[PDB]
Amino acid sequence: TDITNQLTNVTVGIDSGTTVYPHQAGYVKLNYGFSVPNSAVKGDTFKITVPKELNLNGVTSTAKVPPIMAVLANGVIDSDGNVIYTFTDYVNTKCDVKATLTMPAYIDPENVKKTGNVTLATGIGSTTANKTVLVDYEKYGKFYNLSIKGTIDQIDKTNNTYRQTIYVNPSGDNVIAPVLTGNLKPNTDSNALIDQQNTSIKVYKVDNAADLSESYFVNPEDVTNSVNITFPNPNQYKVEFPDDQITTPYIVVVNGHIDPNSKGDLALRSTLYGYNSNIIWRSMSWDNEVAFNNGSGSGDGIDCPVVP
Amino acid sequence: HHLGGAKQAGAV
Repeated sequence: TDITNQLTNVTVGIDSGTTVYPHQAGYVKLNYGFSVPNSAVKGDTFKITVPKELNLNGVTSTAKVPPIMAVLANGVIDSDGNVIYTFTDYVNTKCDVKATLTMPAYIDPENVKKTGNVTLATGIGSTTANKTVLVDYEKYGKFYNLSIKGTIDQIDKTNNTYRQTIYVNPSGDNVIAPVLTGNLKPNTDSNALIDQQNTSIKVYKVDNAADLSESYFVNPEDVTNSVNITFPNPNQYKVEFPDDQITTPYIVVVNGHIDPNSKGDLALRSTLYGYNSNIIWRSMSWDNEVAFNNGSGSGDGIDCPVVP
Repeated sequence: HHLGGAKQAGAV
């Protein structure tokens, strides 16, 4: 049975700052507390509502919700993105059961494509919480006529893959003989494996910077074949783009692998090299890093009465 | 030569 509505003493809340910076390791915490009906038995359920503006995975390909520990309940994310918890047999014998739960949640890149005010709401049954925050994706990086910014997604730790989206020349500058390299970030013990058999790169031409996401969600003019992609040094890729200039942005999507025996995390550096109109050679670098977070849940009950 | 960065959060 679904016992969502028979939950009592329900409280809900959202913990975050007033501005969230999804590209500076910002996230939010969804908090919940409730009493469970003594009449709860194993296999009973209850549903948390999670809004479209969030997901529970962020940079990671999927997420697990915290089992609530006393196991009091096991959770899964449904196809709407809401969370269903199933009660264990713990409720079969325990009374005055109570529980609290926290889940980190992340600004969903596809539903929040631009910087602006977002009102976030979650809840359990009729008990809801809401918060309105500014989602600030901030700015791409720039140095003379060299702009660049990149973001990671879909870190899959089952399959050891990652994906990285880079905007080259998001600022629409003229670059003469532009070159991009993709590297590990020094001294991180980075777990990226960047080579011919671990790394596949695609590159897209952009007509109008305006068609680009601030969130870096990308819906993939493919110009992969018109460019020269090479693996010139250990754990480094290089992308070489008729007149030796570019005047538009480019999207570079990298489908790579990680090393699960590596002692560090996914930590990446991408560099754009190019001349300006004065024929000076410069470079602009962009680091990409990650931070992982977990939620937790716990409950308590007492022995139900026994007639004496 | 110059340098910026992003960091992103995600589920364990």
